[PDB]
Amino acid sequence: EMRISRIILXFLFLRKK
Repeated sequence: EMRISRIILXFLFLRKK
């Protein structure tokens, strides 16, 4: 598990939203 392959989502939609 990585949060640098999820923050990378966790900053994606996290951007979008």
